Amino acid sequence: NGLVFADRTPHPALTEAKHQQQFFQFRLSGQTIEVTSEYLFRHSDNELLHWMVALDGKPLASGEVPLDVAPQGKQLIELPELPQPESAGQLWLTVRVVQPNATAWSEAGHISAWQQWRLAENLSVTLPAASHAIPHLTTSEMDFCIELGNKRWQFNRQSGFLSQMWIGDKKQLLTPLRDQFTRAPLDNDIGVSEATRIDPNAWVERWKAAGHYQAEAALLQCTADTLADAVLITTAHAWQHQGKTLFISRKTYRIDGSGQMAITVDVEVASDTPHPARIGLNCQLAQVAERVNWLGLGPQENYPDRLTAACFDRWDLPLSDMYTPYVFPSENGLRCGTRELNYGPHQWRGDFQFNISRYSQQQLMETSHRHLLHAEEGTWLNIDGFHMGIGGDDSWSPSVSAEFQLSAGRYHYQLVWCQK
Amino acid sequence: RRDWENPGVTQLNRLAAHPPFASWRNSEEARTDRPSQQLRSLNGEWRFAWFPAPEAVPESWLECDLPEADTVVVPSNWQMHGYDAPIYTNVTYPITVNPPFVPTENPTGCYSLTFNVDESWLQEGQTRIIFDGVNSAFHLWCNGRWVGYGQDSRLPSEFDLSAFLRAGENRLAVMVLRWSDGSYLEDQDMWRMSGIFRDVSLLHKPTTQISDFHVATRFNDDFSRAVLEAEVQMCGELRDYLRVTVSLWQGETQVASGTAPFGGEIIDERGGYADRVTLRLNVENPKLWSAEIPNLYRAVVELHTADGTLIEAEACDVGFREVRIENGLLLLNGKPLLIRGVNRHEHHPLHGQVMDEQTMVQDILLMKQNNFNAVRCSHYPNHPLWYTLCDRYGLYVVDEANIETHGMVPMNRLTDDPRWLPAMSERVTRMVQRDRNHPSVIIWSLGSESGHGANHDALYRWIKSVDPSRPVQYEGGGADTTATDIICPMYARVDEDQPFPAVPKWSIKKWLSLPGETRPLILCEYAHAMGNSLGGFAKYWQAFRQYPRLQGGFVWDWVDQSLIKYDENGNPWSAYGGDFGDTPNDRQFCMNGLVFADRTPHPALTEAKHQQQFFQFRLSGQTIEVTSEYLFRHSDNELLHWMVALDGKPLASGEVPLDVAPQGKQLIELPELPQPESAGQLWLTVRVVQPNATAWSEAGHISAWQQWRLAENLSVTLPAASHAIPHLTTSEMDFCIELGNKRWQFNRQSGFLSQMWIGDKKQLLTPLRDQFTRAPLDNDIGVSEATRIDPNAWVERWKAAGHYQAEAALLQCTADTLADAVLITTAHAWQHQGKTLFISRKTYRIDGSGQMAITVDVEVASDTPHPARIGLNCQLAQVAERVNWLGLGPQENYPDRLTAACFDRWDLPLSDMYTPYVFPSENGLRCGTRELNYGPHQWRGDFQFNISRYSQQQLMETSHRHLLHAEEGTWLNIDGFHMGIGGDDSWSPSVSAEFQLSAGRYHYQLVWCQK
Ligand SMILES: [Mg+2]
Ligand SMILES: [Mg+2]
Ligand code: NA
Ligand code: NA
Ligand code: NA
Ligand code: NA
Repeated sequence: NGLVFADRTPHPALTEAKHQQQFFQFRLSGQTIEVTSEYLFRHSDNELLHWMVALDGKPLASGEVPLDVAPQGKQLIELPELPQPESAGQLWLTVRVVQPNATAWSEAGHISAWQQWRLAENLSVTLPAASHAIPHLTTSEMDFCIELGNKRWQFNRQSGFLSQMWIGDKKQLLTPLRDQFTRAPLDNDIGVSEATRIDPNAWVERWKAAGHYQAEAALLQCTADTLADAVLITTAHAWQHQGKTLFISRKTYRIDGSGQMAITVDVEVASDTPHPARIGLNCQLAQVAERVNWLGLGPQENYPDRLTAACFDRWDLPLSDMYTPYVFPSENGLRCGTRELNYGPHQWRGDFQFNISRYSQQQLMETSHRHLLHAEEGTWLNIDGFHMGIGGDDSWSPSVSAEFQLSAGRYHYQLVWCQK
Repeated sequence: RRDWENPGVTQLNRLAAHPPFASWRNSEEARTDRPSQQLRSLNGEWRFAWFPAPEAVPESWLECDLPEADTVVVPSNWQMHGYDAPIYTNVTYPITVNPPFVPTENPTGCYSLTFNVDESWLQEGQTRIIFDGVNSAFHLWCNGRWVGYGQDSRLPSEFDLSAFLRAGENRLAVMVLRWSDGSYLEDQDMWRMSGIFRDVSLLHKPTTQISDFHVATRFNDDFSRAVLEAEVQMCGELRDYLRVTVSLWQGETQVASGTAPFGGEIIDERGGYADRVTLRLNVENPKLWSAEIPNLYRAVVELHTADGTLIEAEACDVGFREVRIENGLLLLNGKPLLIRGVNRHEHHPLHGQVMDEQTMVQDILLMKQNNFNAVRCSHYPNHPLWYTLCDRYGLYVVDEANIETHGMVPMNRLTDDPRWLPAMSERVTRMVQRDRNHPSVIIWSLGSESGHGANHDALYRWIKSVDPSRPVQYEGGGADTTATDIICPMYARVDEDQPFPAVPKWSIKKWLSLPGETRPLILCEYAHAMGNSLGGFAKYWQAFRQYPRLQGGFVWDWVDQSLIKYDENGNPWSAYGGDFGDTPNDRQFCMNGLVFADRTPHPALTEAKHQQQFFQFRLSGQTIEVTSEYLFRHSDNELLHWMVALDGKPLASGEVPLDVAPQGKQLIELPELPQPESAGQLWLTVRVVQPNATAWSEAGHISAWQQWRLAENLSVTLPAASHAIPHLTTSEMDFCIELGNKRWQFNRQSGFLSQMWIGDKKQLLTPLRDQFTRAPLDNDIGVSEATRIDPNAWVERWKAAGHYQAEAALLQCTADTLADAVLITTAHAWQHQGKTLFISRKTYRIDGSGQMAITVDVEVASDTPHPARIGLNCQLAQVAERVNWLGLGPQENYPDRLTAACFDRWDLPLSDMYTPYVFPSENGLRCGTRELNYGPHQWRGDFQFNISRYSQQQLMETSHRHLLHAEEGTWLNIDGFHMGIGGDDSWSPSVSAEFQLSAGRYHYQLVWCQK
């Protein structure tokens, strides 16, 4: 039940705790920073404020201002004229309180508090770069096949999913890109439930009995259409359990002459089914890259109800840091609020949540101890437009709050898949 | 002598205050409340003359009627006869702030009446005159001789006229002043009027008389036994044969009666009150009074000779009820109250501030019909008949002193001055003296918006001395000062703190628990109902029900203070601040009601009714749990009516007898429902219907309701294969699709659907375009004006960023020919001065069955103030008579105000889709709509919509509702996403974050087809 593993290695949770327990709170108005000290006795005589402003990951201006705040007091730091760039993107302010001297309990340059605001945002008006190449559609009895240069996308007309991709004569997928509405149950998902004594109130059980896990995707529609400069694949599936329709995915795949596959997903969720753990897609890739590089909330693991700690910026990590070694294996390593994910040759754009690792949800849910986990061929990727909360208030009854349940009934997201 | 400019002089020759008298000479008439020959009305035709100042009134008017004088009805406000303007001003005094001085030009009403007095009235006894309310100060003359002077606009002033009258024809002259030193204490947020606006009457009492009486009822721990304690004062000659009998009547039965001579208990070294007597009556198992059950007895107070001769009889209605705070809670008869209340001014659109029985009853019946149990007399004692009606119909009343000094700087400048204690005391003490016997009155209030002065403490204590049986409340100076038994904030929010210096408005939840604090919290004013408002109301009531010491509040307010004016054609319209040439003024801030001035309900009243229900429902399986939020009554006049409907189509209905004890529960098992194979969404609706009529409701009155989604079956079945194929045509400046008689035109320059055809008949008058703005609600505007901008207000944040003059630049408009469809693809950007505000991306996919699927995806800049809406508008050519929709209804419903709304199939004339708010704005929106029908057109999806004969442009360009002219065809606003309306207050942004359009990226889809 700890914030650290038995060896004193921090759980991702310890950073959320640290961030909420900060002794400095901040307010932003215009370009003034209001710093309130929540100390009762000391002055801020070992504290400094580092500020930096970034445009979608690129630093524009940094600066460090000295902190002289009395206990319970306020300080007003007037920031200099920040540079407004022509360039399209989202400006972010990031401030940090940094302890410049060592203490009995901390190293010099220790970070004690941080906070982010969106500053200005400039929306991209300028058009996509010109393409005169045009993808060619092939229509066989049981396959839709798009082709552009060396790039080959293959949609199975029987199942309805993108079954295979080729860059040259290289297989990109080890399983087909399918929809996912389940997750490997967390400890807050299982509760006190056991295979010998069922607790029907626990999330995992609600999902189980509704057939969320054993759901068979039964295709409804799989057509293809050629446009002036693109191929439009249009699919529709229905995951059913014993006569009951639980989810309905309606997608549109738009490959154009620049090389990029635009995906548009629209999901209907039945009001009288337990809210789904996630609404996104999964695939087993073929590549095994070394570095994950993403633009979004990070760097550590973060979920919708646990993400105040995480900062938006450009994060580059080894693949293995994108997996969280919980002794009891579950869904993990998710990073929220992502606008770009880079893995080997692949790149996904848009606005989503993701986790990436060598471990299938199916394995993580079947494996009771983290040491029994075997690294699989390729890289499992989970991209969710939406992911349920993780809870935590307790662990013996459902603790996910209403605002972090996926109750809406209708969800939409859009993903750009390209190569670089 | 300028008594009107002297706060040390608030009356001359005025008789003591006292509870209502009639001086019955027959005890049986007293018991039954029948009219008394000793109580004459002087209401009727009087002579009136207006002057610019009291210096301008001629000496002869005292003895003789003025020839220029007109005949006018009394009671009346001389402004309603148009002698001068009524002034609507909120905080800022209508006069220069210079106490105790008023303008030298002080509009002056000269009322006079010639009336007849019977000889007998002069032979014996005392004949006094009663002015129930004169505004704001007057001198009285009778037959030329000066009688007296009076102030306090809202309490009665009585004068002994015995030595002045003669048998036959007598003449009253009343010189009424508009402004006086009393004005400084009468600064309520309302119309500023004047005259003899309440009832006038004559009262004959014998020389030996009842001068006062107090009724107190105290109880035992479980209310099985009560003691009624009647205290009686006499005036006149004290002799040993004098007695007082007080008798207590349950309808026609006399349950108890006591008889005693004068001479009270010993109270000090000097003896007792020789002229007083106290009677105790034991009452076993007394029928208890509440708003739920207004059980009333009658106390008859008989002054008589020991050997039986009646001198006089007075009487009142008695309601056995105990009010007390214990352990932080307001208890009525040992049970925790939950105040479903409202603030009610005394307003009539025609008669001004003159109240009448019919209006009063309409109001009460309407309040009870909409689940109100309580009323605050904002902000003055009311017409005496108001309290009688509340006693009988059952409402909890907060009786409030006529003191408001909002305009002062600082707000307590007068109330902290000991020189204004004499003036302020009169106003508190004379209220309590008059109204302390009314069971409906449960709480005394020291006034309104007057800061916190030491005069408030002094007066707080005085009440607690004179009347321990009621709590005292007062909001001034922070809602939790030492002059209040109740935390009574105005417009404190549920969750969001508002940390103003000196006087913060904490979140009500947080306010209860502040260090050392234990008082209950009942908001004196909340959910400001100005125009299209009451968003976030369910929030309050979720809190009231969850937190024991959060014991409800009083909505502001009941009825719009709008007045009727006429035009050149002689047609009526609703008027507000400035519409009488009155200036300075505060415009439409006088209209904050749940109902219009003619007592027609705003849509907001239905959200009040729903949240204030006395029945809660939970569902689990096919089992309904009903919980009663009543404290006293069983649900005797209650049955439950349940119906199941699949997308509007009923499939099973039925009713079950409700027998739920107060605060108890009942379980109701549904019959096994027939599960449909058909695809769609099942909906359960329950209603509490009152089969029997009551004093306040008709047969079959619905008092409570609630909806649940049941099982949902999703549509798997694909659309049928249409054999046809739409023909696409490409010219330089047009894309034209064609199928059958149906035809669409897309303009290549603008990027919008520019025109549509069924046959050779046009369908559109302006093109279908995006809309990210609305005609600003009162909440969006706040206190912002053309000459004094409030940059904080939602309208001003929008204006400044350039939302209303956003110019739509085209970035793409292309056409594509599918297998069985034509696909137009459009993209726009809306910009202001280099900055891109929004970006629109659309596909229109017209298939073989004439159906056009519009898909919209908007990007919104994160640093641009959030939008009011994200949707599409167009001007339809069709003017249809009916609107049919599967959605939330039947009434106007918004994102933060739609809990009362029910999902079903709705059908209404087009005029019902417009809400005639006096100050035009966005209105009529329906949310949760899956399907919309209007003539030939049909739209499907999941959207919000408003459909009217008025453009958002006109509604934003027009100040009054009567100046709105219908445009050609029907304007249609279909919204994928719409912002909250708010209304926690109307002077600061009140829309709660979760109802703001802050997602940055939005997606919705419509299908437009013909049926
Ligand atoms: Mg005076
Ligand atoms: Mg005021
Ligand atoms: Na420092
Ligand atoms: Na409560
Ligand atoms: Na007002
Ligand atoms: Na307007």
